[PDB]
Amino acid sequence: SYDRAITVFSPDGHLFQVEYAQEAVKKGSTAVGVRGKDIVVLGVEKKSVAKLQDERTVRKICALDDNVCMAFAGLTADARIVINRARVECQSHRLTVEDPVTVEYITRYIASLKQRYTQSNGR
Amino acid sequence: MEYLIGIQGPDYVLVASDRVAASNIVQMKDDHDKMFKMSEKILLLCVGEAGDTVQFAEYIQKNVQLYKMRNGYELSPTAAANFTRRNLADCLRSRTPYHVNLLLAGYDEHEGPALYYMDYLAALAKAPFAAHGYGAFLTLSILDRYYTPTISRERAVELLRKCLEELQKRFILNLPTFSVRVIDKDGIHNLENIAF
Amino acid sequence: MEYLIGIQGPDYVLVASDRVAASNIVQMKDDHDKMFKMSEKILLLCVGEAGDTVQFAEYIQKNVQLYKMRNGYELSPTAAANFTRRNLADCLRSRTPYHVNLLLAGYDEHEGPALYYMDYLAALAKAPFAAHGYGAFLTLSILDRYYTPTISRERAVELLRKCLEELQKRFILNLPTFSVRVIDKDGIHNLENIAF
Amino acid sequence: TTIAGLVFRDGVILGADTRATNDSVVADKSCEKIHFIAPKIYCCGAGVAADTEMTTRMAASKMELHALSTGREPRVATVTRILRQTLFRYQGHVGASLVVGGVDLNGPQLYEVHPHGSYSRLPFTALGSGQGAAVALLEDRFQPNMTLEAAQELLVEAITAGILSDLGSGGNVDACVITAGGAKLQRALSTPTEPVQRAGRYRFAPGTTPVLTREVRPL
Amino acid sequence: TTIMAVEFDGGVVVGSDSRVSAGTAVVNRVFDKLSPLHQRIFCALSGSAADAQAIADMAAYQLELHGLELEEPPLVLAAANVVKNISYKYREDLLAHLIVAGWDQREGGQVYGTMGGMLIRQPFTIGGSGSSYIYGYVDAAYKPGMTPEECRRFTTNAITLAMNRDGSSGGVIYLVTITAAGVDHRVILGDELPKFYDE
Amino acid sequence: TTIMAVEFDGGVVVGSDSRVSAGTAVVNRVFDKLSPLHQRIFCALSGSAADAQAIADMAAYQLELHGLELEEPPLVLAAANVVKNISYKYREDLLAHLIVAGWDQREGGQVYGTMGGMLIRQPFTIGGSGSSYIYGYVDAAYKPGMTPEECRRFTTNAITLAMNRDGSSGGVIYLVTITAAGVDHRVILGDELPKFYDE
Amino acid sequence: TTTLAFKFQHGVIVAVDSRATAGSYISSLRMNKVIEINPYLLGTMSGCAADCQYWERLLAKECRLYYLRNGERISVSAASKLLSNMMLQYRGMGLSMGSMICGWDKKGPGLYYVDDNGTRLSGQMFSTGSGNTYAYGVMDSGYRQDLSPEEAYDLGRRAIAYATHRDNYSGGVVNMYHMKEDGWVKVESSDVSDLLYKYGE
Amino acid sequence: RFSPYAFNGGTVLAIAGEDFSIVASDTRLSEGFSIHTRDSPKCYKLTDKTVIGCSGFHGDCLTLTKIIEARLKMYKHSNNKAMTTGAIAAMLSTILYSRRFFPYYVYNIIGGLDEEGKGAVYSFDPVGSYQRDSFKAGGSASAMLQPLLDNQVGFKNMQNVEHVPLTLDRAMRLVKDVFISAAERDVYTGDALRICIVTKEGIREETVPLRKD
Amino acid sequence: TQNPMVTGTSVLGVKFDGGVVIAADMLGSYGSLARFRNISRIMRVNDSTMLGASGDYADFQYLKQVLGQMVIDEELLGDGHSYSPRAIHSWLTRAMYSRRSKMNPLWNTMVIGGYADGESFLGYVDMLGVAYEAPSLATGYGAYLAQPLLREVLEKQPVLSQTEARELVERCMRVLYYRDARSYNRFQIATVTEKGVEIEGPLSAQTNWDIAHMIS
Amino acid sequence: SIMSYNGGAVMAMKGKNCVAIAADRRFGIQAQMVTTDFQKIFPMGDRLYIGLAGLATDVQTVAQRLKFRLNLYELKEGRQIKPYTLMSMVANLLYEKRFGPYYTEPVIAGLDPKTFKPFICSLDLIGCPMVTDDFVVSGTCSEQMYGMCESLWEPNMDPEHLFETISQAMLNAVDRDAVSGMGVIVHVIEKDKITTRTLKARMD
Ligand SMILES: [Cl-]
Ligand SMILES: [Cl-]
Ligand SMILES: [Cl-]
Ligand SMILES: [Cl-]
Ligand SMILES: [Cl-]
Ligand SMILES: [Cl-]
Ligand SMILES: [Cl-]
Ligand SMILES: [Cl-]
Ligand SMILES: [K+]
Ligand SMILES: [K+]
Ligand SMILES: [K+]
Repeated sequence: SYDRAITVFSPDGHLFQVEYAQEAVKKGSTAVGVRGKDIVVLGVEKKSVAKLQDERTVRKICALDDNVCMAFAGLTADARIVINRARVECQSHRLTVEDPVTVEYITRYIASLKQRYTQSNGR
Repeated sequence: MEYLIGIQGPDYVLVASDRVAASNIVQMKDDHDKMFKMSEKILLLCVGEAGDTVQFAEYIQKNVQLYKMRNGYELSPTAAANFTRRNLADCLRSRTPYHVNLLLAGYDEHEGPALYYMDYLAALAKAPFAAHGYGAFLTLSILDRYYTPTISRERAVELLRKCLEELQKRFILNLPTFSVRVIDKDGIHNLENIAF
Repeated sequence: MEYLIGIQGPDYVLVASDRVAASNIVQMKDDHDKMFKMSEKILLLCVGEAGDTVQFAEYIQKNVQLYKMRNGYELSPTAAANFTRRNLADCLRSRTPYHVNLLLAGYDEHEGPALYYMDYLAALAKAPFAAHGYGAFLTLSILDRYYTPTISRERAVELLRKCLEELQKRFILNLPTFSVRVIDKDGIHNLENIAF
Repeated sequence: TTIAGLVFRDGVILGADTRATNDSVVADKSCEKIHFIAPKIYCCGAGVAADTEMTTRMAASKMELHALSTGREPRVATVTRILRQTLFRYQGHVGASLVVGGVDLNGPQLYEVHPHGSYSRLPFTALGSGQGAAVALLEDRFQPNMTLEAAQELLVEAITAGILSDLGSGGNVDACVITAGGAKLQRALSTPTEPVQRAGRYRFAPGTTPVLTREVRPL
Repeated sequence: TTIMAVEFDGGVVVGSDSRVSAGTAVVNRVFDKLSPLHQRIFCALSGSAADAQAIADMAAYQLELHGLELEEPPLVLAAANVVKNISYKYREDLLAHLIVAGWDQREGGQVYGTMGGMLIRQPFTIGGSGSSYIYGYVDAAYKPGMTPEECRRFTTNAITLAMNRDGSSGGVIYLVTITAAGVDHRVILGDELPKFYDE
Repeated sequence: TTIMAVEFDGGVVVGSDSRVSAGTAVVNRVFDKLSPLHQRIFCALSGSAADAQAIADMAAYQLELHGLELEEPPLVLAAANVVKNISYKYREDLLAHLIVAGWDQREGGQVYGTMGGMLIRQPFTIGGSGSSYIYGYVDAAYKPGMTPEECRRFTTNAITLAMNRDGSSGGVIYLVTITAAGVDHRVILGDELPKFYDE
Repeated sequence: TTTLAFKFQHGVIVAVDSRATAGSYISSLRMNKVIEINPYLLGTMSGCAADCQYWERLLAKECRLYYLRNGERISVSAASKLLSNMMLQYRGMGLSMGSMICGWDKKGPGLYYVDDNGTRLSGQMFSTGSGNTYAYGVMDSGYRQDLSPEEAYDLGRRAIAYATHRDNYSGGVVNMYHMKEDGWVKVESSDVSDLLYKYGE
Repeated sequence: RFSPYAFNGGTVLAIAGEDFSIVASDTRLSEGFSIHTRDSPKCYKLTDKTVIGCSGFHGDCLTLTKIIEARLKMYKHSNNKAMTTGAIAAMLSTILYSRRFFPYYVYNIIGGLDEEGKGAVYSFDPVGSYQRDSFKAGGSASAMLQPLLDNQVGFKNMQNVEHVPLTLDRAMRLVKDVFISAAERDVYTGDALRICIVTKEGIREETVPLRKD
Repeated sequence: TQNPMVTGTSVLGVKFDGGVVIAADMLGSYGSLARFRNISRIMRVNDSTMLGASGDYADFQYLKQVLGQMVIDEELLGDGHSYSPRAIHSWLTRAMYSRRSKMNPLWNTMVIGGYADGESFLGYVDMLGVAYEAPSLATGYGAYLAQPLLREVLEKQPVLSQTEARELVERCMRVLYYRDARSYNRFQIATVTEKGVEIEGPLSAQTNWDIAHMIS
Repeated sequence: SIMSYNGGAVMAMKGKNCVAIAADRRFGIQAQMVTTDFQKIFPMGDRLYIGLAGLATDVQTVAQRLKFRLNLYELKEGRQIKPYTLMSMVANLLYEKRFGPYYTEPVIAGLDPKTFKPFICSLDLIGCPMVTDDFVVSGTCSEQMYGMCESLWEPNMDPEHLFETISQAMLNAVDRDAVSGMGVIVHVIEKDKITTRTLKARMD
């Protein structure tokens, strides 16, 4: 197995690999979410589809569970993994516990997954 | 010992299951549901070992739901039934096998109404009508007698009535209440529970 | 698996038995009588092995009848019960033992109402109330709860009602009909059969 | 159960313990394992207690009958054979291992007989659960033509060995001495353990026990 | 148990060991397994102690009566047959091999093996648990026409070796010699016992 | 199977029989059970044929390497230890007794028994099913300081007697003699075989 | 053992016996068969005592971890489900536990039955143990959702006491609990034999 | 085949008071019908506040006591304090259950003091089910010791006894009496009786001779 | 080991004033058959402790090399520390229980004699992990035959001289040879003292067979 | 166990010119109890009683078959039976079924007719007699009864104190047995009178 520390601390106290990943999201498509009183609404942009491309495939709004959905920005290839890992966790939370997933729990899982990838070897 | 039954029509699938949750010699529940919602048009009815049934049924249920989330569309009744068959057959020659007898009922937008029978050994067979449990030995002949592939929903419930009445008269076990549901074009509809 | 029950009052004995003749998984009869007339005031209710019950019950029945012919008077409930106990106990350490669980109810002109409980091992015990079968596990507590030695016949049938309703609700086996008879000063009286 | 037999110059001596165990619990702390057969013949019983008792009493009864018809002092060799054939008939189902010793016109004799019907004749033997301990002592300290007093002491020592070393052996040691002049049965010859003493008095003032029902029949 | 019988011109030699054992414990280290059926007939005991003693007693009884009816000392063949018959009638019920050897006027000193309820006459026979370890010895150490003393050495030797090898065999060696003149009974104590390779 | 190893001053003698049997049927009446671990080390095979052959091969392999690393002919003790170790590591899995005998400069001719995964050195050893019947023979027929030829007689005799008694032993006798000079391998055919009491 | 739980208008009540047995001998007669996970969570014990204690306490640990992480406490449904999965991990291994999970949550009063097999059910009434048949008998006859706390306590006592009378492996004292919107309250710990004499009159 | 267990006998008893705890046992170690040793006390010091009594398979008892001894050190290095009577009882439960499918054939009873200074007794089964109680007996003669304690200490089956609180003097005599009665009937009980008394001062041991047959 | 092959019978032990004495016959039995009548069942661990072993001989020889290496390893350090008789007993208890718990036991019953710090040591180790200390020890059939003799002498006289312990042991080997079918009349005597471990050569107990004539 | 099927507990004690005998009143099959008023102590005459513990059928059978032989004895002989003679009669009755025995262990307790002398004994299921000067116990809680009797019994007890001792011994031993209880019946036997008492035992 590949055992090399990818993300390490810098002399000034910075995690460059994490900061470069934050440069990748800043290059990503514009995504906005806003909570209302009765409903919640997401909105994604910077689509720039060549009109020669089927836009049904490149949709940046994904449903994780019956009551949970998400929008992303940055490396669209990376998103697919996180989305599908969250979708598996949605059904695992439904298997281990009778209750459906709370919005905070899914967010906590996605956050813990992203955190693990900053402190693990080889990735 | 539990009971399952399915009757497929020209454009619908009628399914029924007993509502008894039994332990040794006592009836713990009068209103236990043995049906599992997989999709908007798929139902899985499970019977067998006490702890093995629910764990297995929910595992498949959550994976069919996982497919819906990952793709935006639901599995076909055939693809769903073949998925449940694969999972059971792979556990057959293992240290812990699942002793579950199940019945999958569904409606496809292309193929139409479907009813699948499956062993605890994981042998899959499509049938116009099927029944699980010891009550099947008393009811499959009645089904053989009055079944036509062009049976109406009105007659199907009446045919189910004839089968459930036989379980009250001849079958040694007490099964007073049954869950009855119909799957078609519009989906799953909860129908009046048959009590005796 | 069958069911017997007896309730003794101050001047009467109420007895009830199920009317199911079961084979493997089917109910062959809805109206089978498990009561045996020994004398004008003696009833023997038998339960157990399929062929052993009737053969044993009738053998004792015919010997109690033989005593009546040879002497001009009938055996007392106690002497009858001790006779059945002797015959079963002597076959216990033999090549062919009888696996029969029985309940003897009678009325003596001197001692009064009597109710006897007996094992397949042939242990005899006099009880104010007793029950045989798996249903006894569900009903003996109800009997313990509401029984008083000064219970009236009107309340006794109502107490029996409470016990038989428990068998419909909790007991896994289907026992819909019961034979109900009362023994007193005037003899054996056939009472309305309790159906569900 | 520890039982032993010893042959000395003037006669024989038999020993036994007094412990009878039911399951792994002690039922009798004072039972007689030395059995009357003839005035000058005694038998020690180990095995199933009921079997040893009844087999012994049977032999004793037959021996009395024999003596009555014969009119002569019974032979120990006769007792041994009776026992064997009866025991052999039952194929070891009568759990009686016995030490039989007596005095004859033919002298003092010690036999051991097994529940299956085998017998053997010898100067000294030990049977039962504690036989190992008893045989050890006899093997260690047995000389032929021992004086009675030395024989008395050795037998006691042999049986004592079984009492302490074995769990199914306990109580007092009983000895029976058989000489041409007489047979002296000494119950409780030696008692290794005496605990009469209790520290607490568990007495109850009348009325402590709650009574629902009282009935008295005068005579 | 190791038992042996050897045949010579004047009569026979019957040998035994002294031990009976219950599993791993010995219950009698001094047991005479040589029982007389008659004045001139002896048998060697092996197998179940109870069964062997029971057969020995009956054989002696029947032969005693047989002798009186004929008013002649029983033939050894006759003796051997009664033992064979009892052993065979109850082969499943009785566990014993008895070697019967003795002397009669008609045929002299003779040796018979009754193991399993069969009848065979041999120049010499061995029986018991101990016999297994001496099969080789006896085959190499046997010569025809050995004198009484040569026969005694032979049986003593064989049994000694068996005793040392076998856990179920031990004690002292019991020896009898049957001749027209009478019965000679001798015992060999451990100190007297022959010595060979021990280690 | 009957196997034997005897020790003398110049070296050792290892003996075997020729038969392998499957129950009551013999599958090979001509089998050499004498396998060489090394130039001057031999072993005698008993037990499961497959297991015995499997151990023999591994022992020869390890000792071959052992020899090369030391650049000296392996000690017999060393040879015996490897066999003991393999037998002990898998006592439940492997059913074999191997007798290892040979010659080395340091301690001369030596005989080792590895039955059950133990190590013992003996003036001589026997193994196999046939050994039971010759325990008596060997104890009486053994003398210290027998010459090579005396040793050959001894092992041949013992095995011959065992072969005749034992159903699982038969065929011809295979003999090897290990000395400082070399290995002498000879076979004794039925006609050459020693004669004793047969009936 | 004998264990019962039922719910009515005023909440859920739980009653158990106090007897422990090894074969035919009585190890304990003071045995506590109720585990107080939380102020509003309750668990009963039947089957193998060690199996009940360990696992239900392990559930209790996980209920505690749940409360710390989200700071909201745990639903009864979720709690019972967790326990079910633990037994599901150890299948075919001969673990023996029959238990009920009691609580009050957002859904309301909660009662569940959990099994060593992994069986999980929700219901108005449950009884587990060697004497559950007797408990069911008295419970079923004399039960209505329209009960007063005093009447419910009567039924709990009554059920257990009669069960102990008939059953060899049930006896000792009746431990009763009441589950209220706020939390559980321990009603009583009354000797069964004394109750039975009182009922005898 | 091969059995991993042997029955070695031995009975252990514990009683709790207001400021004391008593752990008592016989000194007999046996196997089958033979006695291994007459000098084998089952009581063992863990701390100045807690004493353990093990009975059953001695092989398990020796290994289990050594595990507890090591776990007591592991705790005090990590927590900077001695393990409390209740904490040892809670720990023993988990150690016994970790062998659910290959159990210690062992009957443990813990006797000591709680954090308030009051007497505490914890009774265990071979698998790890435990609770606190006033008095408990465990082992081969536990059925002989129990009923007398139920009557005297628990005041059971008595009508007008004024319910006198348990003293050390009375409990000591109770401990002696039941073991003298048990030694008369149980074959595995005898030789000598060792009593360990847990108080605020510490552990004190006392020996009273028993039947040696 | 599931089924033992070559086995050794009872091993004796009793401690006198200023040391301990151990006895074991030189027999290795294959079932009932006496296979090897000149094999040592006793070893010298170091200069303070000794060991005699019953049961499977292959398992004894394995434990002989493991203990042998442990003493070698300790002597190499030369730090002024050595294994005490109690330490060997403690290790052996842990070794036997560990093998027992893995359901693959070493089929052995051990007697460990030792002398250290002016005190005599005698320890018992079973194949299941049963361990204790006693003034006198006897395994197998010795526990039924020789142990009753030792206890009865030690009751009347707790302290023995080396001569008294030797003649008691020789008396016990006499009883063992008479009553054990799996015994032999060739035995060794090992002794620990202030001077160390001393194992004496092939010994034979004096036997008397005069009771062979007392059956008529 | 076969004895464990029905359960039961029978105990006898000795005192100053008096004897006491007690038994539990339970009749039950393994899991459940059937009768609260089951009889286990049977009178074999005035001042002589037998208690029977074990299988309920054999308890009743032996009692009936012993009465058969007792009445014939009391008719052939012109006397009432001596306690030693009854012991030997039960011993013979039980041993006759050596290889097919009644599963009951009887307890004889009574005073000798004419000679006043107290007598207590217990027997095997195959009829082995045990005579003691203190107490004898039989049943499923043998160990529990032994533990009480050894601690409670005293050499010379008056009828008042003997009843209290034999009761407390039965009460607490039964409360530790799962297959014995539902009341305890005590008979105190004197020359002048016989006192019969049912005790306030645990009904669980
Ligand atoms: Cl006789
Ligand atoms: Cl005693
Ligand atoms: Cl033979
Ligand atoms: Cl050899
Ligand atoms: Cl071999
Ligand atoms: Cl409690
Ligand atoms: Cl640990
Ligand atoms: Cl370990
Ligand atoms: K859900
Ligand atoms: K031959
Ligand atoms: K919480």
